[PDB]
Amino acid sequence: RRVNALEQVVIPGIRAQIRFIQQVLEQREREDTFRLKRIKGKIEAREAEEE
Amino acid sequence: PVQRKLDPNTPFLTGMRILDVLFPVAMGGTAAIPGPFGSGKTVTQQSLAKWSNADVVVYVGCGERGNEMTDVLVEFPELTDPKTGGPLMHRTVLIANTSNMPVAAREASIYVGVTIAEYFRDQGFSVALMADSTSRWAEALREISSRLEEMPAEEGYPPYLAARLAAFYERAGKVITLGGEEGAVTIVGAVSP
Amino acid sequence: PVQRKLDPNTPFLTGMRILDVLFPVAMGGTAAIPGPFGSGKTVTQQSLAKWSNADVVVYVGCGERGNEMTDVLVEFPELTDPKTGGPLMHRTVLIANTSNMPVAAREASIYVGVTIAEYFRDQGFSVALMADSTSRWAEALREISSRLEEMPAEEGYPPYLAARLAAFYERAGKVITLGGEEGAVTIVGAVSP
Amino acid sequence: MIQGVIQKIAGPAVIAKGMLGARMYDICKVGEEGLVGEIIRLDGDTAFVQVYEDTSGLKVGEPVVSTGLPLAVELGPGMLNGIYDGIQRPLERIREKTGIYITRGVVVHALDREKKWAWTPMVKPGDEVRGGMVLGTVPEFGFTHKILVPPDVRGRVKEVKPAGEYTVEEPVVVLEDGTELKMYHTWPVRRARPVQRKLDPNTPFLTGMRILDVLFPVAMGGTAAIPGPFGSGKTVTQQSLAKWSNADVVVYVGCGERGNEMTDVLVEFPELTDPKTGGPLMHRTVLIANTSNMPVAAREASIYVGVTIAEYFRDQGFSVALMADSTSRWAEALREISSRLEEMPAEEGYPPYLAARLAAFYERAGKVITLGGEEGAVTIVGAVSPPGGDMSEPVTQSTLRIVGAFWRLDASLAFRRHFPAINWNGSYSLFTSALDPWYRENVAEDYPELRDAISELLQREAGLQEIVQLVGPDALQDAERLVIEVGRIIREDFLQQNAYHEVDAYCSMKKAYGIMKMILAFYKEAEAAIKRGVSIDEILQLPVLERIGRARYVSEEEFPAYFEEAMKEIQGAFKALA
Amino acid sequence: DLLKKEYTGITYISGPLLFVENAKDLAYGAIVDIKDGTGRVRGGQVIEVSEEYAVIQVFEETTGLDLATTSVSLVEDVARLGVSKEMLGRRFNGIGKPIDGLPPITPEKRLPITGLPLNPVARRKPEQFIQTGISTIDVMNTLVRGQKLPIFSGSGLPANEIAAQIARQATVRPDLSGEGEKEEPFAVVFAAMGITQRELSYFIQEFERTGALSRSVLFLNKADDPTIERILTPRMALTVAEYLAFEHDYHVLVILTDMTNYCEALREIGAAREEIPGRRGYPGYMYTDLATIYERAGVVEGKKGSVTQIPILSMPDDDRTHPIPDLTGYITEGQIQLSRELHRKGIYPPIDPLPSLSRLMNNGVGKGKTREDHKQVSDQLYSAYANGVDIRKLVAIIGEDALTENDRRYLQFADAFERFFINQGQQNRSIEESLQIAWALLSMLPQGELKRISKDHIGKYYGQKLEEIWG
Amino acid sequence: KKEYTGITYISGPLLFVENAKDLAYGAIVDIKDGTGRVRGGQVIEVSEEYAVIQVFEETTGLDLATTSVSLVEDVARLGVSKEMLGRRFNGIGKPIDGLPPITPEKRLPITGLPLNPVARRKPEQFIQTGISTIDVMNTLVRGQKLPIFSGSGLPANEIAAQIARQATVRPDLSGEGEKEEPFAVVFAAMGITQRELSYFIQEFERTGALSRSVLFLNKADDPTIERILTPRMALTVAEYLAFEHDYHVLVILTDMTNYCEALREIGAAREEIPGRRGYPGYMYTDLATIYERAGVVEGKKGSVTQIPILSMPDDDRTHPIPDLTGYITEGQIQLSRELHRKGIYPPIDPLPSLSRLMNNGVGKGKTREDHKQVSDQLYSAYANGVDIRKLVAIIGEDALTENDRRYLQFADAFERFFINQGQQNRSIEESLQIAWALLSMLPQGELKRISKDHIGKYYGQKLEEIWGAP
Ligand SMILES: Nc1ncnc2c1ncn2[C@@H]1O[C@H](COP(=O)(O)OP(=O)(O)OP(=O)(O)O)[C@@H](O)[C@H]1O
Ligand SMILES: Nc1ncnc2c1ncn2[C@@H]1O[C@H](COP(=O)(O)OP(=O)(O)O)[C@@H](O)[C@H]1O
Ligand SMILES: [Mg+2]
Ligand SMILES: [Mg+2]
Repeated sequence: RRVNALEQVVIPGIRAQIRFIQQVLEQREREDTFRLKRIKGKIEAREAEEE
Repeated sequence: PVQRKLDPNTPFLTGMRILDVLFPVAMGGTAAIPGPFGSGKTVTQQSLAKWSNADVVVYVGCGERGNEMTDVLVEFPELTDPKTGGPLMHRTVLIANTSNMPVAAREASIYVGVTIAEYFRDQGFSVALMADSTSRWAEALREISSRLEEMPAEEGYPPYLAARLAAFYERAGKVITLGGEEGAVTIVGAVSP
Repeated sequence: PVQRKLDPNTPFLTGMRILDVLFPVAMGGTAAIPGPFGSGKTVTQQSLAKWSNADVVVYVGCGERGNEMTDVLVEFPELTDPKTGGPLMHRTVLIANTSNMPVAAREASIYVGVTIAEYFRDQGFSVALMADSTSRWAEALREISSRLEEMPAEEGYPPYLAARLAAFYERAGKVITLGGEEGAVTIVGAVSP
Repeated sequence: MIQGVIQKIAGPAVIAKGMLGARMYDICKVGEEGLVGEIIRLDGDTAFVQVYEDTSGLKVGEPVVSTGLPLAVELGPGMLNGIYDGIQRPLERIREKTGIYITRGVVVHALDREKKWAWTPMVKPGDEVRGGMVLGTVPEFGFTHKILVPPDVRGRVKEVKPAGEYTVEEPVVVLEDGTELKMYHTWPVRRARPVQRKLDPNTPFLTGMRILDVLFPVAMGGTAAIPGPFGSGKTVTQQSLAKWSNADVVVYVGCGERGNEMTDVLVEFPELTDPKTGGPLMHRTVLIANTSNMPVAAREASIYVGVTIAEYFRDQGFSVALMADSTSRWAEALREISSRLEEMPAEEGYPPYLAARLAAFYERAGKVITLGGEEGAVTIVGAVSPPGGDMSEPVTQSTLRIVGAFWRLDASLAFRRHFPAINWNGSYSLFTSALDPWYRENVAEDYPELRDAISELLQREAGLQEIVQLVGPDALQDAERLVIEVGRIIREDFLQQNAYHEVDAYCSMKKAYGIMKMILAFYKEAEAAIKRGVSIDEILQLPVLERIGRARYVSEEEFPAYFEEAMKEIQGAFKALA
Repeated sequence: DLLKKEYTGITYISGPLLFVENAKDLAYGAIVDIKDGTGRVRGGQVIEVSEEYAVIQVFEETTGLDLATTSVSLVEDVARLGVSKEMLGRRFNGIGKPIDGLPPITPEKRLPITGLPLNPVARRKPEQFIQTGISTIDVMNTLVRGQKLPIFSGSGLPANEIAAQIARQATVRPDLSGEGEKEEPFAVVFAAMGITQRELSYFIQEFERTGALSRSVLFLNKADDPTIERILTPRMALTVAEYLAFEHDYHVLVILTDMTNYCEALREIGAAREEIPGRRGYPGYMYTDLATIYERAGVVEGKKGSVTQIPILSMPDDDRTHPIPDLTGYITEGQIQLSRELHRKGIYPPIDPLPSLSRLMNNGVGKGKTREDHKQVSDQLYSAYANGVDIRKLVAIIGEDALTENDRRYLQFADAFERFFINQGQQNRSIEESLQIAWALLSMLPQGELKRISKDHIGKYYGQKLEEIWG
Repeated sequence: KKEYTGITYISGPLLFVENAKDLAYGAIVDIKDGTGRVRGGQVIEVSEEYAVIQVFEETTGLDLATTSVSLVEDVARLGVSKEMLGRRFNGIGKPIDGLPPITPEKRLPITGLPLNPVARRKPEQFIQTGISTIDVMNTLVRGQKLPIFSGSGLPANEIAAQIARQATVRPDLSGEGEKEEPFAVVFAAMGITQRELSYFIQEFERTGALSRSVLFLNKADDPTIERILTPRMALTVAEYLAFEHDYHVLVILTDMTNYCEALREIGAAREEIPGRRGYPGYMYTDLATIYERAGVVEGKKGSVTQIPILSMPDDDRTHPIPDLTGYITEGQIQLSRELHRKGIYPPIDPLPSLSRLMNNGVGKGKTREDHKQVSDQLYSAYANGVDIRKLVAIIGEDALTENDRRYLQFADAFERFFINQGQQNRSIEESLQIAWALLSMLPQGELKRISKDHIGKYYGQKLEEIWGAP
């Protein structure tokens, strides 16, 4: 009973939480990349238009 | 270009019972293999190269380890072709890249290999194309996309990764060549997560 | 404008046992019903429209299926108003901006519905307002802010999303109208996380 | 000098035009009020100035005047028993001049110019003096404050003032080339003070906390980091170190933390006793306070001021303990400034040079041979405040790569009021092997073996806890259950320490050694008894368990008798069990 | 000062920001008046000024503004608030304008709303124990006068009720500390940011029923009020509180309804200004801004008044690691954290003691302040309750029937603790009553298990039965 | 020579100089301020209008009116010579041992030209590190890249010093072997503290290992660009020695985590958009250009072997640095925090460790015929023992089978005698002898992985007869 419970309820649940956390972290990474691209664009615009 | 792409009617005979019987691949089909360490992948790859019913073998090494690429470049010339008894190398083209070569070459290796395979198919032959690690090619593609400052999809890969993989794999197939003859390209790709 | 806000003291009878007993909402109160797809948000809101003790029902189809709006338009004339005996459609106002209609009009639909509800409250009626999904309104705000090249706050939504939602939900309440009579607005907003 | 006007104002950042010729990191007076600022970017005719004070009310066009010098501190007599702001301004003088609030543009000398000091010369005319040599002696709270030659000054002595009372501005020594040496000299806070040679760590920095002093020791010249979430004990630990450590001089830097925590020190330390000199504890303490609601640009300045003062007192031959109450606030201030600079940020918005700054700050510690030939040391204990308790954040990871000891605090332990709440699994110390000869000479010949035995017992308990969380403690065998119970005893009776208890606040090395010896003797006797069928359920009920549990609260001078009696009872109780 | 200068030439309006191009005269942080073509006037603050243009954040909404007829006029170089002792009993909006229909306050002084940092040398030790009447606060998380003790709440949790109960029941105990025996009530400064009508009406009715309105100053920014004006509300409230406490010797209790709403406005301004963010898009300077707000409480040497802050904030998704509660915990002197699990069980006030903390507790308890056994009893309660929670965790794996007698005793202790110590309803408990209940609960455990408590205290107080207090 | 005084911008590590189109990309420059002090810098971007220079060290004294820039070298080159043995350098080639600068036989670009794959040959000879857990179970082969995975508190520096002190080739076992082939150690330390620096200096000087070693020591407070350059200078020296003087060179890279952090910081300072988890998108290629400089070349007697060392940031094997290192390198040596806390040194855990090239470098005529089977049997027996160790906690010792108790004793003896060798320098014969003595604790016939011939030849001996200490 304990083996079945661990193999069916516990481990898949922990795996699902791991997947969810990974997805959230990857989302935050993508947003940070977007922000960095915008910052670089602004820097280039200022430098190339009015120094 | 080809006149017409044919249906997967005839099998690609690798000479191995499990592959030919339980999990057959059609002539012009595509197969994927994983390369875990200690699985004999290299023995099976070179056995497939030796004993398949393909006239020409094209082997693509995209960004392999230096010593693994050396293993390929040393062992392959020692293989013998059973059809003639001479070196197997007389009917294969080896494309070799290590991890420290330019990322552009590592990204273009599979397209170079598939173009050479398509040319030999257009001559009317059956060509077996083996890509030793499409994971390393994908790593090179990811690096190139990062250098282009492109927004990644999933684990840092560009959103067009699947499109490029499809563009590589869909070049396989049995066709009627522009010269009216029949030729095929069978691709066996390898993945190393 | 209103003369005065009053503390809600009479229930908004939805006709559903669990909502009317375990989790009541007062006549001038606000409620949210979040849930995934297929969970019953629309059926609950349409049951509220059919069976609630509100004098006037304003239903806002913000970015939802057109079949549900047709569903309402077809059955409501044949149904009976619980407290007047006439057709149920006679106490209903429908605002429909389906998912394939222009996105920017989703935001306009919410304000139009809440303003009409406020007007009927000012006439002394007790009004129930159903927002079919405030998530579509949030999506419209996100698209507009993306076109404005504004810095997103979180999950791409503009940082003022919470302010807009709070301003919308604060329009509900049991009030003394400028004319000195009693009216109330109840808002049940559905969320589609 | 370079004199410009304000071109743009945005928070702590001011852009001044007409500043051609100004140098980087020079100090500038901003506005008509002469607010202190620092140049951090040069671009054509304009200079980017971060202001160490509030900028509300400033107007475009106000003058900006460059002093042509970087940020510097006055090093001399009069720094002990004092509290300073971020840029070394005495807060008592500011309170006298301003009131209960801190206003802008207050100009006060760091060292009092009116107080006289009993000068005692040591050099004579014609002597050749070099950087770091001792020119004379001045008494300060029972210390012998040494008037050092500035590190870059050489020459021959022309004349010396005779013994007497003088202010710090008096030129006590005049060299042949005409330069006048005073009781004090200035030093740029961003330049590390030179030393003759670095030394290997061989003596411990006794913190007075059992877990830190035993399991995760830090050497006298070493560096330690104590990260943790809010409420985990970082401040209480650092203040316990300031109260109880064996350092001669303590420099406490309140970088971006609560002002009530600085008030705590200011009120309590004068009434406490220095562990070695016998006088008031505040006489050996220097406080640098830049609270969280003080200007954000001054946090980095406060950190550098504290480290420079620590280096100066090290150069005088003392061993100095430096406590940085939060380097995370310094990192946040750098991020705030980089936001105004519109730079491209690194991970989590911090500027790319954050790791270089942290490494440069932490590398200033060490036991050295001073330029005067004496031996001094600086010990740095920096607290880290990761956002959300996430130890994977850039500042914590950067600190992990340079410190010798890592004292990780655990929120779960703090929730159950288990203090000092050190996460034993996540903590480590790289000074353990180098300090073993000192432990053998000064504590006991077998002390390292006892410490290793305790560590092995904790590792075994950690291994068994995985099984315990699976099947429960009652499913184990008697030996494993004994390991679990002995680990609980170690955690509750040895690792735990109440910083606010009248006795348990400080622990000597020999008292900790005695507690460890009692625990290990009890464990050995229990394992022997278990090996002959004695039930564990009755071993745990022995009163000697309570005796070991309460051995923490026994005073130092009463402890040896308690330890002897406890050892006798340990032998007798297990003799009684068949 | 007496002359009025107008600035046309507005070149950009978007969101909360407005750009004016010929305003080098405007000072940094200056308050301005924005007048449109209809004659309506709105307020704003200069957040960046240069030779070529100035950036102004608009406090109200920008509807109806145009680039051809709108003008900007300077009000004052530094944001100041007219304060007076007459502010008691008055109600103001988020920008300090009267909303009770009474004439405007005649200012005794005009003080900068940002205030100034207190000199740590001038600060005093917060030491006076405040008896809030709630056992989980009085015994385990003691509040002292001059503390910053926020309440960490959730969406459905009764934080407003707990704050109202504290304001109603809070008192010092001069008989215990030996201080001057006086019964001066707390003056209450109430700052509401984005408060809904439902919460605002509850607060107003509670203050009216307690009669505390005559001693209260109210700054009300409602959820339908402009969002950007929330930046000013805590600052005006704390300026009034500091003025009262440190010029008229009042003991001031400050309640800030939702710091989450304040942080939302801060994030809106930061995102509009493209600031480098912290976590979850909040500006990097959020810690410094929240510090400038929170650090304005405390006590001062030589002065008799005090400022005590009880901010309230709703943790998003009950996440303690969210940036708002995280930074607040890093700044404030402990926190009172509510538990949704306790709330769902009918326990009020649902204060969870384990994540709660009081940093200044050690200063205000002990011999001569409350009682000699206070700290040890608190420590023992914490250890025993944590043990009970761990045994609850074990029960879910091995079942209750497999427990030993020690584990069962700790489980019963945790249950009785939650049902009798934490759960007290609306009753007002003295510190002696709370200590009696705590000792009755501790008597459930064997006398040898109380390692945290000295043996003399155990001899004095151990053994009393819970039935003797009631039932 | 030419001076560039048109400085127009200084901020952080960067400065802009106008009218400098004569400066090649990547060139090294000298920055002189108004006080005469000279700073170093590298050209990271050149254009017709201005050049961007990334400055080493801080920019405190710099001003736009008195600063000048002059060229040092178009390409960063290192003067190499055989006299570099016994010398210490700061990571950019400057001596730090107080000895006179070496006279270069040639100056080589520190950047690595890739080896032609058709020129490489198969690694087939082993290196004796003197550590049993490496030599027996995870053998290092000449031309291999075998990293060591450690944690923050683990003694990676001690193991690095021990390997550098004890590493040697064994030509007497190679059938007949070259009676003497030169062996050298190149030690590259990146981002180390002063304490670690002093430890390494004492370790190399106290035993004479310095005489055959070249040290490149970059400190934590040194400029980050020097940290970037340090492994490339070390590998340039290694390649020069191995493939122009037939040396067998062992390269030890003391902390690759510090190198990767420096790479991230440099990338951020150059306004590059990072890839996964904030690290540069080209980090894999950079790590490959470092690692792939080792190997054996056809027609050359010399060899280059690398042992990179890296601390996993949170013991996370999936972190980008260890992940990419495992992608490029041939296996790994993993240190165990449990073994370290149990008092075992060196704390190498055999179960997660692996050497991918081990089979090609051991056996008859290389080390000994029984090496491979002995290592396999040790691995299987140790895994069995560690599992039975967890089982015995719940079911007790008496419930165990007799063979289970034998495995239980074997695991303890293996940890105490094989892994826990201390500072001993063990020959491969001694390590095999200890392994066979440990296997003798198991009953014969339970040794499934070993052939009957080897069992007959070596089984039977006791631990007491050959151990260093009881
Ligand atoms: N109270 C109910 N009684 C009977 N059937 C119900 C009830 N609620 C939901 N259902 C069933 O579930 C289906 C889904 O309900 P509904 O259309 O309201 O979903 P929803 O939550 O609004 O989803 P979505 O976000 O996809 O629009 C209904 O079509 C109906 O078949
Ligand atoms: N060693 C200790 N002994 C007793 N109490 C402690 C100890 N360490 C921390 N605490 C308690 O924890 C509370 C908060 O600790 P603090 O030093 O503020 O942590 P941080 O600085 O990480 O926020 C203090 O009020 C104190 O009561
Ligand atoms: Mg629906
Ligand atoms: Mg603190």
